[PDB]
Amino acid sequence: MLHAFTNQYQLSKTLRFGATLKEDEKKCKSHEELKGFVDISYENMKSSATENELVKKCERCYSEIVKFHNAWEKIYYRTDQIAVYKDFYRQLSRKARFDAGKQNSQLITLASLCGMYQGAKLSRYITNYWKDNITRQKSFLKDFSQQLHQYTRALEKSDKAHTKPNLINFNKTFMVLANLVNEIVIPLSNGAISFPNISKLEDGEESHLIEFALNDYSQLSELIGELKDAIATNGGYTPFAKVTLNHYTAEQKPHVFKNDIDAKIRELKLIGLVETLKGKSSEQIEEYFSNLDKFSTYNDRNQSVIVRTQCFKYKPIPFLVKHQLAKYISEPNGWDEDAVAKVLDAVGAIRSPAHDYANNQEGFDLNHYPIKVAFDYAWEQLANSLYTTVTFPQEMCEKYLNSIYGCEVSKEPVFKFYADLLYIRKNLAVLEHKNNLPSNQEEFICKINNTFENIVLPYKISQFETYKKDILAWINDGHDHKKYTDAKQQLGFIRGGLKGRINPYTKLTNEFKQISSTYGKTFAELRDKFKEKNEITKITHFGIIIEDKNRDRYLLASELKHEQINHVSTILNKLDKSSEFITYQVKSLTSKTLIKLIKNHTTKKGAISPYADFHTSKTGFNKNEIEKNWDNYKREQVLVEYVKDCLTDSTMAKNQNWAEFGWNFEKCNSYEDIEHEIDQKSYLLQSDTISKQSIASLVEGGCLLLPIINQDITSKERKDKNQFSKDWNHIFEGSKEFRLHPEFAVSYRTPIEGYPVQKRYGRLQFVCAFNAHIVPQNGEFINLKKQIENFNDEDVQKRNVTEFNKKVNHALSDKEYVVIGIDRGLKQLATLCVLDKRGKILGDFEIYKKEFVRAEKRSESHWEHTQAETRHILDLSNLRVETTIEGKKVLVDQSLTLVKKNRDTPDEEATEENKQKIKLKQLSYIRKLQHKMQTNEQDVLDLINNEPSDEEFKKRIEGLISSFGEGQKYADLPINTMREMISDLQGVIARGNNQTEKNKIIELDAADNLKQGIVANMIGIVNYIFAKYSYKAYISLEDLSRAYGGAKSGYDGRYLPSTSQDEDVDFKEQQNQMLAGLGTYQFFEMQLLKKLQKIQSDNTVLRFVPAFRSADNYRNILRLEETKYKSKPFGVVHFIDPKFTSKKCPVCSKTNVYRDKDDILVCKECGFRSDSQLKERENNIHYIHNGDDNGAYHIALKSVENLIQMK
RNA sequence: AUUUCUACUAUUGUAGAUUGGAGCAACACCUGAAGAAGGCU
RNA sequence: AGCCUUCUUCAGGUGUUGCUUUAGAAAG
DNA sequence: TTTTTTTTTTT
DNA sequence: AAAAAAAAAAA
Ligand SMILES: [Mg+2]
Ligand SMILES: [Mg+2]
Ligand SMILES: [Zn+2]
Repeated sequence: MLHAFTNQYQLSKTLRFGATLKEDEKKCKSHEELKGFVDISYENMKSSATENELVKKCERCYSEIVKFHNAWEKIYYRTDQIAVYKDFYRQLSRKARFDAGKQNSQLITLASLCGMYQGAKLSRYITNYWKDNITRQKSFLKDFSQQLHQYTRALEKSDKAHTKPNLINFNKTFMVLANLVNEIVIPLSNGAISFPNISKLEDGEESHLIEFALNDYSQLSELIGELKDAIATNGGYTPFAKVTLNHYTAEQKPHVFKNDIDAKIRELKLIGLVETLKGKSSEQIEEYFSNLDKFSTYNDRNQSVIVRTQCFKYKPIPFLVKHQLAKYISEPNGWDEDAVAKVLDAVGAIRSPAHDYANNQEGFDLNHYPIKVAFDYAWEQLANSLYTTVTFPQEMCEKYLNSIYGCEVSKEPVFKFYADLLYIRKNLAVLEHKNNLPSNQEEFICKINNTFENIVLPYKISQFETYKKDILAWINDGHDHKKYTDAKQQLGFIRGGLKGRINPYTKLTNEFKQISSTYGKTFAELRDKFKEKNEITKITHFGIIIEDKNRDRYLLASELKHEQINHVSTILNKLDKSSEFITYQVKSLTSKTLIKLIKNHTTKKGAISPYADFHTSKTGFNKNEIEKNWDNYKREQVLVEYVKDCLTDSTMAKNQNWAEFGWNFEKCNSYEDIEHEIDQKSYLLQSDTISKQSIASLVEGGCLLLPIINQDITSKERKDKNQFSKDWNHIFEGSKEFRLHPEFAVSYRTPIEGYPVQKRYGRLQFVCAFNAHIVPQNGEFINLKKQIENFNDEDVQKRNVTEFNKKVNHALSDKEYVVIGIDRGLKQLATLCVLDKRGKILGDFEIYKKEFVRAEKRSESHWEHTQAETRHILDLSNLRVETTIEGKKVLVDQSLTLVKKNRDTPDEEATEENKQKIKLKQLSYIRKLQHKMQTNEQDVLDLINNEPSDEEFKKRIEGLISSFGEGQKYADLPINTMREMISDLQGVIARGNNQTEKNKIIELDAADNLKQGIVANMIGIVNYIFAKYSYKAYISLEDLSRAYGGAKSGYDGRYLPSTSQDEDVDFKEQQNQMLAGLGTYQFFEMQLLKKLQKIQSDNTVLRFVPAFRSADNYRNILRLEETKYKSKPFGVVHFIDPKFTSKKCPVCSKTNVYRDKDDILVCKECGFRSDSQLKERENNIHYIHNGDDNGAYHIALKSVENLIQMK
């Protein structure tokens, strides 16, 4: 029943909030009762916030780091000179894996640590820890120095720009090196490592340690931090802090990913490759790769993806993961690290058949090279040889191409046409050589003429003849250079897409998409989980949430820096139960913590376990069967009862009061049941109180007080209107259903120059990115990791979709549901028709409009809504859901109200239309102009020569830019925007032709934000209509996956193939490319399906489509069968075949119809016309007004008719 | 005016949408280079 | 010797379509 | 039952 | 109507 529509999946959600107070006069003041401390903390945070320059900076930082490393390497073992603070000693005892003991001094000299722990002196653990850090940072110094010297010699010679390393690996190698160096430098500069025994005079023999004890390490710290902040700033946001609200997580160690690393290495079959390839030299590994059968190894799915990759295209292993990986796999296997590094450097060594034939023609073989490499060489050199003598192995190339295609390639009309076009291009290039004209141009003119008159086309190209006439007219008579250049460019576009199109080669390239994607995926995951080893400090701050009497909420976070004192303790000791400010913490527990408590207990003779409080006296603990046999020992009942006893009756359970979580392990007969109970129940929002004097003492001690701000929690009247603010106020009810994750990150965005302080981009914006979790409390819920496991397997995903829509169809079978069909297009971006379950068209939708009403008291100005129309089948293009001032949710047509030409002009009239597809049309025109600025810059600059009028400027654009493809041609061209762009380009070129300034103009504007925002309006409409029918509905969509024919690109005139010609061609993306990147079909699908899986009803999440992550999780699903029409059920959403939805009569169901010039549907076999809307018909067929209405009606009707038979 | 996006208003704002961080793969063009082939003077 | 076109490769930038990983306490 | 054409759109 | 042609479904 209705419980089939509740959510059983755990969901993560990021709720970003502002952390900077806007101080305008048109912004309501908030956070007033701690405003002085907020200002103090903001001044404190503002102080410590921010390829040739980057690498000069990297060289200086590298030299300073090497100097520090060489000096520190001779001093770390000097226990008679080094001392540590007490809190730094406690953190060291955690990090170096020894027991701190009891210390009665505030400054603990390492000479005083003569006590023996587990067979070694206490200071020997510290010295061994520093030696291990020195070794690790020495390795990463070598690794970073290699890349730095490579990229330096690349920049210092102009001839070596092809030798630059990958920038991502350069940045990440420096980040690891910076972490390892900072591990020593930050305590040294903080004073946590000091040299107290130095005041005595030993300058004649101890000058090195005296010099090192004073170096002002804050300078090296600042340089490292500056480079770190430069690297970490992506998208305008720089990471600032990582704050935790659970203080048991503040001293977190890096997570160990050894099982995932081993599994990924096992998937790569990397160990077998190193075994077969070690002992070989570099030329011997090259010979091994040369002797492979490329085609059979490429199609053998049981090979390494590394080997399968190297036999289509050369792809080296990335630098950082290769150096981490060789060191990881060498020492366990008994191998030398240099030998395995030599093996990994030789994988993907790029080799050129043209170069190899140039140097030595004997022993040459095209079978030595990858398929794409040898194909490119053979194809290009065979195409040239049809008209001239070319130094290349002709018979070998012919055999190679014939073996791929199964026919004689040099006789194929496609290859012959390619060779003809290439010969024409060559002779034109001879005639165009302005530096050196030929002395006898008639030879090349006659060559071009004879080549054009002898071309046999392999297929029909309608515009080839006019290109031929333009080129021939310019070379013979010289009429018009513009049409000649356009024809030459279009023949270049024709020639470019001609290569490989004689289906086997397309199949191989489509396979390489998946193969190289798997290769990159696995190496990126391995790189990410190797970097975690050196992520020593993960939590930077410990914080609490503070609330005052006005419900303004703050974050008070203390930095966990190495000092004399404990910071977690200095906050926790200032909380009372009788003070004036409310405080919140997260008290929680996970199975992730439980496994770390279980597996890391030590039961040896001399050791003192950090986890001895968790472990009781029951018999279930066996260290050998926990370390070596965990997956088999965890299914024993003795371990289950031991873990239950540890969770119920241990010292940790009684000190931390785990009885407050309300666990019940009586029905838990497994370890996984215990995990599920802990994950479902272990959350509390712990409320204490703090005083203003305590906050005052903490803020001058270095704590940061940040306000938590969004638009409607800091407004005058503070009703929650966004879903984020409703979620935010739902967290502080303390329920387990909706949780606050204890860990979150703080970032900042520096202001953009040219923006006022009144707008957010002229302001230093701090952002707190809180994470919320939806954990279902009603039964067996499904966690995030299980979801990731299911999304990676397509068969499990198919089974899950099948069972989900089985429950869905059972729930709705006997109810009076409706079917909502949505058509998609360009004239109407979406059209919506609701059908009764017997097929009757439903709908008397009230369509509203807005007027802004100025009030006498100016703060009381508001919008008023009046009903404008009544519509049955809805064009969703210009509609949006609005809440009126009375609180009623209505449908408003945004196009019925005019907007103002200039913003913030209250006394001006509104005169401009507000159609939403015109926005997409204008952005497409802007992107087309930018593309032509990149490729045809002089043709773009010629549009504004003699200061043309708007009409002449329009007709000059039409010879350069193609039309949008819907409506009248060039109907809404953004003339004033485009002319300003061309003027700015002309200004930049006149000021010295700087490339960065040009890139700020000619690079394509992103289309995703605009069409996401436009789609979101229609998604809100569909959610409103779905809620209107009490969620008893099915949604019917077209399966727009197949392209029936070709298209032309929106950027060039370039041909786009069909799905029959290239199996990976999608109709939605072909339509996207035709519109120069402004198609909204897939955005509509993805946003609708993401809306339908997390629908809110005021406290509860309702799920209507199955769980999915990627686009291949709702695509690639089973089809419903034994039905009238083909359909793919995805929950309540059905994807029907789009065939004969627009070309069908609503009355007689015949397909001999046509759409009139006004998009009126006319039937040629029964006289039906959509213009006769006053003649009432059965099933409200007279509601259909267009061909889009007809398409939406038939989209709904196919799903209606197969839902009748299906249930 | 915004956590942010889209459309607005000038209402100490309004309406809808909103899961963030780091990346990987293919394609398009631009910029900096290299190798090869053929051609011109 | 100077230069041109063509093909391929390397690095980056910007777009377009996709796909992963990460997001609660680690002693042999 | 075979076969061709069907989602998009304009001049 | 067209338009470098596959699987679904009209005749
Ligand atoms: Mg449609
Ligand atoms: Mg349509
Ligand atoms: Zn009819």
